[PDB]
Amino acid sequence: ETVQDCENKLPPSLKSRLCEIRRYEIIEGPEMDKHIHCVMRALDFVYEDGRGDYHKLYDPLNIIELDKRHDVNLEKCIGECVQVPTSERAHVFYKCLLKSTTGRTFKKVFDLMELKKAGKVPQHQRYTAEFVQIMKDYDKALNC
Ligand SMILES: NCCc1c[nH]c2ccccc12
Repeated sequence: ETVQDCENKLPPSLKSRLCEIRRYEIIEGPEMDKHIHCVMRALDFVYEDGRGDYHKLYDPLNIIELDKRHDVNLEKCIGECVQVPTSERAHVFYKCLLKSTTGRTFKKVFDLMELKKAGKVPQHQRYTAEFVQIMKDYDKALNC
């Protein structure tokens, strides 16, 4: 199951707001809670109960932007998400990470993984100027 599959599956109050979502803008409520769980699982960033996986993010974050703060932000955000209910957990992880100083680099790792899993860029693809354009054109095909 891919991010595209999760998007295909959006109910219709959320799908008119696709581009907001795909800009990493925060949207609340339990429809969003279950989209973001779907996508975080599709990208292999959270466990089944929806808890952030430290080890899926630590190395990828640090390769792009080497920074001690990724450890700190990961521990904080996992700590938060564990304390909310499972319906809400992956979304809370996602929201926390985006708000932290790791947000910048998280969006890059997230973009890269999305397009790697979509077969659109090679598995060793780095966050290059070319890649930024590939992402923009990919979004444009989606009306974003
Ligand atoms: N290329 C980023 C697309 C994106 C950002 N946040 C999302 C949340 C749900 C699904 C896609 C996204």
